[PDB]
Amino acid sequence: NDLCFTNVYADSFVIRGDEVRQIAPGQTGKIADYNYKLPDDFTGCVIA
Amino acid sequence: SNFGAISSVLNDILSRLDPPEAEVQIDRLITGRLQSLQTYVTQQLIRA
Amino acid sequence: EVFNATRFASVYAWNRKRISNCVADYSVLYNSASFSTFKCYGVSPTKL
Ligand SMILES: *[C@@H]1O[C@H](CO)[C@@H](O)[C@H](O)[C@H]1NC(C)=O
Repeated sequence: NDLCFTNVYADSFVIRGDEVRQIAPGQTGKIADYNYKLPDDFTGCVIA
Repeated sequence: SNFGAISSVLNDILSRLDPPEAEVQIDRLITGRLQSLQTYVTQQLIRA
Repeated sequence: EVFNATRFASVYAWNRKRISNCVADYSVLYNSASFSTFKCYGVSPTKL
């Protein structure tokens, strides 16, 4: 609440619920290998 | 010496760990070898 | 099959076999398995 930001974008989807560990910067499996991938140097928050 | 790393020869460390992990190992090796170089240079200066 | 082996007995049963002479496309492990957890202390699966 004490910072001013640039280029803030959001992302929405629904997953099976056991792959909620695969939305981390550096993971393995067919969601972060075939569907959605985060950069290693991530700055932002995942909310589930 | 591996200065606390899992191994010594850079090629291996690179050839065993992903970049995000590599970071740790690599950095430690760097610090160790940098210190060795620094000590050598200072000794050389004195002897000079 | 040693994963499809209904033989995971117990602690004081921890039979360990020398698997040898494989070429296992480890991909299988992190791909054609979905074997839920994969904590891999040491090497990264990508270069496994
Ligand atoms: C053997 O394990 C795989 C997953 O590793 C599974 O797809 C398959 O159904 C299993 N076989 C039997 C007979 O349950």
